[PDB]
Amino acid sequence: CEGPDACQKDEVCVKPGLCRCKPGFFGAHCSSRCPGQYWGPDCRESCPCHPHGQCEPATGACQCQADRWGARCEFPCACGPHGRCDPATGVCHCEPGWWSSTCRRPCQCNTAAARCEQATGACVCKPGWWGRRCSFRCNCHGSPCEQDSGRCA
Repeated sequence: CEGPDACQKDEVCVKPGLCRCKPGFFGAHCSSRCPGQYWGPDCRESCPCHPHGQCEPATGACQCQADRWGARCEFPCACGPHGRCDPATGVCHCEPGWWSSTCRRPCQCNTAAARCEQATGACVCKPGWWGRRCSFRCNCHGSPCEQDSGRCA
């Protein structure tokens, strides 16, 4: 891909005797960034998820805006501040201490809870604690135990 078919900087060898602008770029001096609807060398391939998103210039990986999700980043997210949106499904992932599908309700647990269950606010205990709100320590020489009974593991 060299010699008279050589490939000066800011381009890439697409085919062994050819060159095109490096991915994400185009123009007389391979200097302009592709518009969001394109990606790849010389804007030769389509970005499905524009607008409200762009594709990675080289690989084509969809990249939604933060509040967006879907196969085209077409849908907006419902997540509250304490919920990180999932660009594939719209699911809100709650930071520990939050629940509801929007991650807008705070857990009603003691400090030994690792988090709580998104649908119900049910406390999930750090290993070594039990109780409705993970109030109790296990009587199990450090092993974890069953949440309702304290029966060892």
